[PDB]
Amino acid sequence: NHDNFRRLIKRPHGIILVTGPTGSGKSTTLYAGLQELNSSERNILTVEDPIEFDIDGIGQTQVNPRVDMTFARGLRAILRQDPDVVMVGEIRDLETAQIAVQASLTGHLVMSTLHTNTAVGAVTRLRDMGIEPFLISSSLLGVLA
Amino acid sequence: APIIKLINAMLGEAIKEGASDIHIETFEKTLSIRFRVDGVLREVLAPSRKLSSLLVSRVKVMAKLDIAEKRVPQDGRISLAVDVRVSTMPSSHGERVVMRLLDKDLHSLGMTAH
Repeated sequence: NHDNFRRLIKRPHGIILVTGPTGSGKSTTLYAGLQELNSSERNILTVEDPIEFDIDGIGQTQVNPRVDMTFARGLRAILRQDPDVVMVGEIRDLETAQIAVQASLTGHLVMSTLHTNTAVGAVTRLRDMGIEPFLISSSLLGVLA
Repeated sequence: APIIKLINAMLGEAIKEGASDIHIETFEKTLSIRFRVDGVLREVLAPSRKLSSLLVSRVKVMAKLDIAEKRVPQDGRISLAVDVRVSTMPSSHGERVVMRLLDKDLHSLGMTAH
C-alpha cells in the first residue's frame, strides 16, 4: 500500500483523494505524503482550514474568513505561485473542485479529501457536485478509503 | 539601503544562471531563496530569518503593491529588457513571494528528421 501510494503521489500531475468519515486520520495520511515529497526539487503549497501543524520546508496558507480568503480563492492564488504539488484541505463545493480539476490537467499534482464512506464514494461525490463525468477519468489517479 | 542592492543583485544572479522563476519562501526557522532554472528547482541562498519581512517589503514596492497588507494575495509588475510578474501570497510564517522572469532551426532544438 505504501509503495503504491508512493508512486501515485510522485506522479507529475493528477488528483489523489483520501476519503472516509470524521476522525479517520486523513490529514495525518496527507501530512505524511507531503513530508515524503518534501524535497528541494519541488515546490509544495497547501490551503487548509485550519492548518493541523507546521511542515518545515512546505508553504501552508490558512483559510481566513476575515478577508474572505476561501478554499477556492486560496487554491486560485496558490496556482499563481508556480507550484509542482498542491494540497487542498478538502473540496467541499463545485467551485473548489473545478479549480482542482483544472489544476490537475494543467501540470500540477493535486491532493485533497472528501467525506465519503467508500473509495467509489469519492468518484461518486465528484459526479454529484457537477464535475463532467469525463473530467474525473482524465485527472483522477486514485482514491484512498 | 543594503536590502535594495541585495534584491537587485539577486535579479542579476537570476539572469546570470538563466532562471525563469525566483522563489522567496519564509518558514518558521529558515528563510530560503530558490531559482527554478529552466524548470529544475535549485538551492541558491538561505539568509537570516529576520530579513523575511524586509525582502517581502522591497519586492512589493518595486511592483507597486501594498506594504502593510499581509492577509491577501497581491500580483504586480516591474520593468527592468526583463519583464517580471511578482505574486505574493499569505502563509503561516508571513508571505511567500514568487516573480516570473520573462524577456520582452527546429532540428537543432530537438525534433527528429521524421
